[PDB]
Amino acid sequence: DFLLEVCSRSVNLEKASESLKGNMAAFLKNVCLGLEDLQYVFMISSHELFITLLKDEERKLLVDQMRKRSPRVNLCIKPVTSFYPASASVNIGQLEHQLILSVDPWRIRQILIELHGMTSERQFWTVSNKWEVPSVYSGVILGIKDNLTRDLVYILMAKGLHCSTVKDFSHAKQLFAACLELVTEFSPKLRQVMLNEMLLLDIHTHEAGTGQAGERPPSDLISRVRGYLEMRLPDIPLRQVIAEECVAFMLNWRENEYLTLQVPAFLLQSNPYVKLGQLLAATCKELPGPKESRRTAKDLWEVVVQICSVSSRVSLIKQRESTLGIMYRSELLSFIKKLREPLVLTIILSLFVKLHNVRDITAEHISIWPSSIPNLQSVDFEAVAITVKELVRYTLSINP
Amino acid sequence: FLVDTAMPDTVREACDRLIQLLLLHLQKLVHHRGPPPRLVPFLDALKNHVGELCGETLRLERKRFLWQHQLLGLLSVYTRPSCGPEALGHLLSRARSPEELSLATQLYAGLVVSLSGLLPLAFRSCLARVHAGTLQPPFTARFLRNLALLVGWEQQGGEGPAALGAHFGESASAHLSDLAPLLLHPEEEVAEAAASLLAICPFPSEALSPSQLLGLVRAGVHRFFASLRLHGPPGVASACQLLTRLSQTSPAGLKAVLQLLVEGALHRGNTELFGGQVSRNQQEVIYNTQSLLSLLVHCCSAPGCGECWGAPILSPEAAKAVAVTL
Repeated sequence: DFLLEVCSRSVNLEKASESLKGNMAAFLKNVCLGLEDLQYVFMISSHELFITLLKDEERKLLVDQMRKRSPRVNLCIKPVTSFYPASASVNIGQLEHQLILSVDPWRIRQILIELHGMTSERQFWTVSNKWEVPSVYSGVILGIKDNLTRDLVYILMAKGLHCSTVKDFSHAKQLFAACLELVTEFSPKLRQVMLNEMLLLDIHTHEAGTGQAGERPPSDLISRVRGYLEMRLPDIPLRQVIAEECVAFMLNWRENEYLTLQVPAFLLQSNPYVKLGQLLAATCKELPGPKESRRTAKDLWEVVVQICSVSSRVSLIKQRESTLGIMYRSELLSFIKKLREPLVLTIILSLFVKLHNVRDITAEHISIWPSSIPNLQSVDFEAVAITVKELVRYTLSINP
Repeated sequence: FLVDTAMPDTVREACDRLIQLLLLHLQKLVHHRGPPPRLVPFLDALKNHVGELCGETLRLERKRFLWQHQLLGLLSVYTRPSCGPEALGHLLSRARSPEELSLATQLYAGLVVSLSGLLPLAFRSCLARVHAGTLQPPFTARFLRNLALLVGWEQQGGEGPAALGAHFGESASAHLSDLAPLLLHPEEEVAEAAASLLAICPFPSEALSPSQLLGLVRAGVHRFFASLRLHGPPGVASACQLLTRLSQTSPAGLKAVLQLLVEGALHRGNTELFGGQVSRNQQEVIYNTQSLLSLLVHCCSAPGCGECWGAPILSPEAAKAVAVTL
């Protein structure tokens, strides 16, 4: 308004000739053109001087072309539905279609209750094959005596996992919490399955939204991961991917003291993933030391080389079996592909570059791995070339 | 024929009941027995016509469009190559109004409960068609501006994008390299559509590759300079926003954009816009120079009430780089 008052007090209209009128109009137009907030465009737009100089038809084109600079958009997000309930069958089908489109757990529970009431014994978990469940958990999820409870638990599981897939973790959290609170009454094994599923979903959520900018977890996710890594519970069915992401997160945030010292002894014998996490943590914490680092770099070397070895034409990629390693080659590649930490990534690149140098390529801490290897014939140099190519592509994806 | 004969009123109602019960039955089939998949010969003759199918649904008539849309949802859920991305790409690159484009959001909302990764494949597929001779330029422009509307609508987060939950911005960001050559594409409408997508489309979360960063920067300055040569100060904001967004990326990108903007300003091209020697109106020269110098000040000035009249401090290093380039 100081600009516009100065403009008005200095223009001296009806005697300013055409040149000054045009130049003042241009200045006002182009001081609108750069305005980031349209309300200010509105300021000069309402001003009497603005209306006075230019014309009665370019002001409208100006205001509309500044409105389309940041247009407001309204769109229908709700799915189409040809709902119109005459017969029992049409009612059943329309309600099952809604069951498909429903993602809030309470609406699903309502539609499942009404369908089980209207029908006699038909299950409604199978009204869509696109609903998936891990096979280690299908057997337990089908052991509930109540049909409606089993159906609701299944549909909640499937919708929560598929939501976790599409990175819409709010819905997954809601659905999973509903299932967990519903299953606390009758089945402790299903409660433990739900606990692990919440743990994995929270880890995924943190690393998707809560991280991505370098903020510490609230330290209870770390405690939950720690408790999950020390269950010692044989009856509970487990997914190895939950443990894999536990170790991947745990090694993402440099907490190498626990994996090096506080890890239970039996876990290293049991889970190869925890063992690899410990080895990377130990070989990353000792980088300052020329000699102390070698004590862990040595077993990291041997573990990785027999990982890429072939026991007995045979190829590691073509067969994927006959390997001496405790960990699969593609599983090792995936486990690495959940690491975004730069120090561990460069350690791993030096590990596979030195391995690809024997039969050069230089990758930072390249003098830390030993040179002489046992069973040089057993390792697959073509497999290591493939693994190093994929590994370097992933590393140039994380930090381009 | 059936849809034409659902719109003798008794025969109309007969066809209407037929198509509704047929949709109920197909929906039971495509989604059941959760074992080899069932076969629906009816749908298996439709995958060749899914694109044609989309066209009918995009006519947005009174009642046929609803049936066709549920048909597309069912077909997509059925087809093992998951034709859902193909349907979404057709809806995106064919819609012409916000209401038609609402169909694509409706379709994805119906899909995301059964299908996953449809935005990456839809774009990975749409931009793949783009890098070829198909998808005549108006169609690609329609796809690009519908994507621009999608990312803008998602950015102004309310209840809509909160519930749809697409991540349009990310799933268009991972294709910034594929969008970049289009800013050199000859026909102006595709170029501006790509630029206006880019200005608002977020850069990848990790970083921009030096090849990506530099190609984006060159494309942005070319758009900015060409945007200006044809539109002038009003029509460059897109590029400018992008350039400014590029110039705050990192000191490498800042120095690259400042050096390339200063060099392109002083090349034998982009010199007659600023009174360069080898008659032109002066007024346009002052205001072209206004846009270029405002961009430079935006790129140069430090981002981020500091009193009501104060002004942001120009950084020393940006002016140092402008100095050495000069």
